[PDB]
Amino acid sequence: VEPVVVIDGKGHLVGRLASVVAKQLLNGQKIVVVRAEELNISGEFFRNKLKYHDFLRKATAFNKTRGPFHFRAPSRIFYKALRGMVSHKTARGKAALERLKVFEGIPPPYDKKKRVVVPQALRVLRLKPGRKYTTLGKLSTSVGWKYEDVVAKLEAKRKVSSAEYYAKKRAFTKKVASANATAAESDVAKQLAALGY
Amino acid sequence: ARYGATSTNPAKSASARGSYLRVSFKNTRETAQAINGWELTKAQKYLEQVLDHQRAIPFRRFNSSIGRTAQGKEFGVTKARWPAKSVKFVQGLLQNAAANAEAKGLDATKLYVSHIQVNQAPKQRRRTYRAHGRINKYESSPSHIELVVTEKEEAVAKAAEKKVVRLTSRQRGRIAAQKRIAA
Amino acid sequence: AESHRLYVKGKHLSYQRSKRVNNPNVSLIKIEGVATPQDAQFYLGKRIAYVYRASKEVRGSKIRVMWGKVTRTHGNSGVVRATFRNNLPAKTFGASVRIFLYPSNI
Amino acid sequence: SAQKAPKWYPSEDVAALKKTRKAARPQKLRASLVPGTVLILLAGRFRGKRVVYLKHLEDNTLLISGPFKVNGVPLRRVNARYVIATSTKVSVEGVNVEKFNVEYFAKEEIKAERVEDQKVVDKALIAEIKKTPLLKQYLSASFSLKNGDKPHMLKF
Amino acid sequence: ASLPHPKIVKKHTKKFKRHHSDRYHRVAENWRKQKGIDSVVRRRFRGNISQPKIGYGSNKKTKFLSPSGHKTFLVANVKDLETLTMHTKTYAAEIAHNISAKNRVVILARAKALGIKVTNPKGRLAL
RNA sequence: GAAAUUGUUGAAAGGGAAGGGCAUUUGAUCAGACA
RNA sequence: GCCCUGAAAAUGGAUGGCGCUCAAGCGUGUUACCUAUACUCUACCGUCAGGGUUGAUAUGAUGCCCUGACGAGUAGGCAGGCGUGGAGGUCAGUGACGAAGCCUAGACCGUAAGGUCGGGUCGAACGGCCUCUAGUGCAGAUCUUGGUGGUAGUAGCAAAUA
RNA sequence: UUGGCGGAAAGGCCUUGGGUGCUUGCUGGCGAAUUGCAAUGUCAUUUUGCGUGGGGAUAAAUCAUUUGUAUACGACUUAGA
Repeated sequence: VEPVVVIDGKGHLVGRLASVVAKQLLNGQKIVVVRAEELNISGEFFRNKLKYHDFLRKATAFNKTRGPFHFRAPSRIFYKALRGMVSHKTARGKAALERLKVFEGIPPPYDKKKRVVVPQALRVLRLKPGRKYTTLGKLSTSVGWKYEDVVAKLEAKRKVSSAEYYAKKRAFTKKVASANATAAESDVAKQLAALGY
Repeated sequence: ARYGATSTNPAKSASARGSYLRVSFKNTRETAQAINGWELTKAQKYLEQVLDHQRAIPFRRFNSSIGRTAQGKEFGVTKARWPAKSVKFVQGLLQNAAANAEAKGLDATKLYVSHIQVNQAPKQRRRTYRAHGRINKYESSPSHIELVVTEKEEAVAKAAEKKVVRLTSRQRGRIAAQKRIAA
Repeated sequence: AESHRLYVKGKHLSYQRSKRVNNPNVSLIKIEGVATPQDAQFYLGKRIAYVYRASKEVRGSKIRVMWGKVTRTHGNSGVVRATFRNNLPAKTFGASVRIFLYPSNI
Repeated sequence: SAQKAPKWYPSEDVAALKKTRKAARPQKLRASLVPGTVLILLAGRFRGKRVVYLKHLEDNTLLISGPFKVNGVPLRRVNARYVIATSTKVSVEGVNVEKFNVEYFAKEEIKAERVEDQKVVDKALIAEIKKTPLLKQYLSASFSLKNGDKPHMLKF
Repeated sequence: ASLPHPKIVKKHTKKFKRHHSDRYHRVAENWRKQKGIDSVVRRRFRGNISQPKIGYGSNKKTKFLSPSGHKTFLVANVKDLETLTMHTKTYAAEIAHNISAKNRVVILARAKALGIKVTNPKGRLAL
């Protein structure tokens, strides 16, 4: 439906979002995932830290440099979950992975574009109120990611610029609605309302 | 006569052969490939520079466990050698082909090695004495060497074919409307 | 106008297949806007055309077209089964494909 | 003798075809195709154009007109399966369609006599087209599908 | 101008090759059945080559027919060719490979005068 | 004057084998029939 | 009932993996959907069985036609065929205007064993059919003889003072 | 063309001034056919090549020689108009 779909990773589950994206990638839809540091994982923080430590100790015995690579960035942790949901060893599965871009925070030009969410992947819409959840940014920092403060500083600067843009847009939208309200009480306004418009 | 597979004009070419020459076939093949396509006088100076260890012959196929040298940087390789015995037989055959081109009446400043071929000759057999009273072979690997030089020519070709194309009944009408409507 | 589209865009998902065995003679097509087998019933019998670009000039154009048709529905999410005159090259998994409105029954 | 012989030669007498019980009956058009209905052509050179349905010819095809003055579609013959019948209705009970038949469209530039037949038929439609407002501009606009349009729920 | 025939169906157009015929040079291409106790071809494991069987037999009406619609009949001389004068719509004459160049010119000349189709009319011609 | 094997030329492919089966794309090549 | 303690083994790892927590877990229920060489229908091949058909002026009565059912398989048995050397008969067969052989991601026919054609090479004999005959068909036997590879321009060509 | 902002991968965004084209906001006048009943009916950008002509730019590396802070061989570190 769109050339490039930009998904906001905040408030989503790493597994339910990856399965959604993996199916979209195989169907030939380009997907860009932003704000991967705000992804949520069901279960408490100590659960997910222990699970990553179990994964962390898995390595080739005779050469650690050719074993499983334990990536620490939140973007790559989400990528690892998505990579195992796609037949990445085939030519078809490799072409699907070149249709995906995952970033921490909201990068350039994808910051000036519309961001969407996946309703069947929000933490608020899938988890029972009271269940404990973990933030991917905090979990990544505890396992060796050293760019949490850099992203948080850049994200705070981006929100200030976007707030100024919204103030201009909100003021312009109110001016548009005033002219659209004056467009009422006319002949073309009442004829449109008869046809459901 | 009856050389290898060539694709050049025989009226502007000169050739020479060497058969049952007692030189290494693997070393001669690398020497022959080093001057394939080279200009005749350019290849003669290059072969002479091999004897002085100023330039090397890149070993590309028969090169297992060959020591490294800095002189292979020109050819983009790391393993090269100086097959002096192979060069002398090759350069001894290049001057024979150059003499054949002069007899035919070709210009020596436009000659280049358009074809060169080295293939195995019948082996000469000796024997070795090993431990515990065993005898193994000590065979030679001689070579058959042939090469052709050719004059370089300009004005390659033009006007190849006609490229017949089939058309449908309905699509031609709007092509006739490409000029009816537009320019 | 700005748009001259008289067709609906589709996506070649995969062949009709089991877990480990596939049948290239039948292709699965996902038509956008369709999410139920009841809505997919309207598109039964509609003509399918795959537009791709070639290198050699054939008849004054570098575009070759492979034709097909919708045969039946597949699953509960509006996916439909398709059989073409020649089977799709299986490299078009996820490529856009065109489903026309003719033969029309409206 | 490279090959000896075939011991029996098949007969080259062609048998006659059996009596085929497949007599042809006239076409039964769908109920949405009543003469005077505004049609949308899906295939051909006037794809997306909106025409007026006039007559059902004997070769299972439909006789249509633009009118030619409105959108440039003359008296033409189209197949019923490449046509979407809309709901807009124009009374065709003032038209001389019975003259046109299957042999009328014979191949044998544009022949001169059929030009005035187009002008004598369109005058009987543009008189009633001007009755309903915005129909003439509607008939001169090409139909097209936009983003988000779903033909399985679009009322035509 | 052959007789009217039904559509020709082969049911198999690929050649039946031996197992490991592309693996070893000593194994020929002419089909041989696997007699091994552990052979995956004899046990019909999927993903392997197919074995010839009587189910692949061509239709009896269309059997032995060329794509032109005739049956190939070898012809060595004029007398052999004159056995198909009343059967031009069912059989097509084929010149043997060992016929001399001058003897074929008579054969094409006689076949043209009798309306017999020759499947190889270009063999050994001084064009 | 065959095969193993080797050279040259031409074509194609190649991210820890190669080769095979079904299906199609692309390229190459071949065939059929003019009432 | 579920969960937890009890519950400790050695390369790094296994609900198949990713992952999943009002589950994508567990118990249970309602439907919809995915498709095996299975079932149903149709075509074709073969087999088996039951039948029809010697009337003359045409070619096969081990032939033609109709109908029904059936089709896995090692050891093994039987049947019908393909191919090779030689022999009797026949085609008043092919051939120095090129026989046999060989090469040919060139073509055709047969389910297959194979047969045939075009092109290249080649230089003196060879084939179809009806029968007879056998020293008659190879991928293996640490097979026999002969030839050739990878390893490989590698190991190495260093005792006896130069 | 004026001005401003944007460095996370900015390579984009906002805005001033006029020039020019279109306008379906409304009312008209002609032109379409024969592409003959459907045949994507061509409408992308990707690199490279090649010619016209509108600007700009006027080098290095390697081998060889040499050095020993290096070194099995390559490599490394130096030097020499």
